Amino acid sequence: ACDYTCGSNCYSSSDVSTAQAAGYKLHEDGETVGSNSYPHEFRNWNGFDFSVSSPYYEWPILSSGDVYSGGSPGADRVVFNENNQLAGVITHTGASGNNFVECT
Repeated sequence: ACDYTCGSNCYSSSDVSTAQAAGYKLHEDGETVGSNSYPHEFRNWNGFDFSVSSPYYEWPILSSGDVYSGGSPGADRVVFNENNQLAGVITHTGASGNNFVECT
C-alpha cells in the first residue's frame, strides 16, 4: 500500500523524496517559501524518536503530488536534517492543536 499514510493521504517513497529534495534545496540556499516561511526548524516537542541527527526542518508534502510553493500547506510534513537525511514523515491529522503524529 502506502509507504506513508498521513491521515487519508498515501505517499510513496518517491513522493517523500521529491518533497524532501525541494525543502532541502531551499534550506541549503537559505531561502523559504510561503507566509509561514518553509522550510523552518522543526522542534520535535512531541519527542519523536528520529535516528538521524538534529537540528530538524519541516517542509510540507502535498496530497496533490505537487511540490509546495506557497499558500495552504495542509497537515503533512517531511522532516529532514542538514545532512539531507530524512528524519520522518509527520502530520497534524489526528493530533490536537499544533501537535503532530507520525505518519504510518
